[PDB]
Amino acid sequence: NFPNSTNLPRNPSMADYEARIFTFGTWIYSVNKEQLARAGFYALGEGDKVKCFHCGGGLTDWKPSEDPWEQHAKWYPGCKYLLEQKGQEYINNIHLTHSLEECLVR
Amino acid sequence: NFPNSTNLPRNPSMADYEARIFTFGTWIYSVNKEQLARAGFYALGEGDKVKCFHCGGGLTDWKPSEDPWEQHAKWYPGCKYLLEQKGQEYINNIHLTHSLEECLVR
Ligand SMILES: C[C@H](N)c1nc(C(=O)N2CCC[C@H]2C(=O)N[C@@H](Cc2c[nH]c3ccccc23)C(=O)O)co1
Ligand SMILES: C[C@H](N)c1nc(C(=O)N2CCC[C@H]2C(=O)N[C@@H](Cc2c[nH]c3ccccc23)C(=O)O)co1
Ligand SMILES: [Zn+2]
Ligand SMILES: [Zn+2]
Repeated sequence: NFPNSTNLPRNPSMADYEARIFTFGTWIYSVNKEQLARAGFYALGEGDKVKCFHCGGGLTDWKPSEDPWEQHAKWYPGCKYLLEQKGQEYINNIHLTHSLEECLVR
Repeated sequence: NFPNSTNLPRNPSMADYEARIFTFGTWIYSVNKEQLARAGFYALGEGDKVKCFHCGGGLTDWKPSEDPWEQHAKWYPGCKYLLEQKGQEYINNIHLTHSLEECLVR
């Protein structure tokens, strides 16, 4: 499935913070589930797999120091929800940061 | 001379837009002198040498598509005047952009 770059959430039932927060249950993984819900993610129930209610993008293997919003932007730049909560400034900063990181190592 | 990263302009007499704009005279160079004055620069009177009234930083060899604020940030990141007119968001964007550029080529 391709990313929903529409202004309409792909998964309306997970549009409310609360709704998302509930899908987690006892969260044992490194990243805070509150942060995840705010960043728009709800849990799938297998490993640390989360999915954005709006663009539908998914992430896993959440490392210690890895940020929800940061990753959200990194992998689902077209997500409108992301755009609504952070604005393009933030988003570009993150994309420049990531690309520069990949370059520094290269 | 080192860059003035103080909140007090190094050259108070050039603190007013008008004051700066006047130092140019007939400007023949590529970059717009209005843009330059806004970015805080006043002309020295030799080639396209300009200097920030606040941090005192200087630039020359103004190329066709080269921006005052962009360059100001590139070479005088510590300038408080710069910080006051653009905010850190903008400034980081520019620094990430420049560094990533230097990396892409490398
Ligand atoms: C933040 C973390 N380090 C991180 N995760 C990811 C990440 O999952 N990505 C990057 C874009 C693609 C995705 C990924 O590989 N998923 C795999 C496996 C998978 C199948 N169903 C789901 C549902 C939810 C998450 C993953 C997943 C795929 O084939 O779709 C990048 O950084
Ligand atoms: C925007 C343009 N491409 C550009 N200019 C510059 C630029 O001048 N720099 C970068 C930081 C240092 C400065 C520079 O080299 N000046 C020379 C020559 C010089 C002597 N007196 C003055 C007064 C005003 C400007 C230059 C200058 C130096 O030794 O101080 C970078 O990009
Ligand atoms: Zn999303
Ligand atoms: Zn300055």
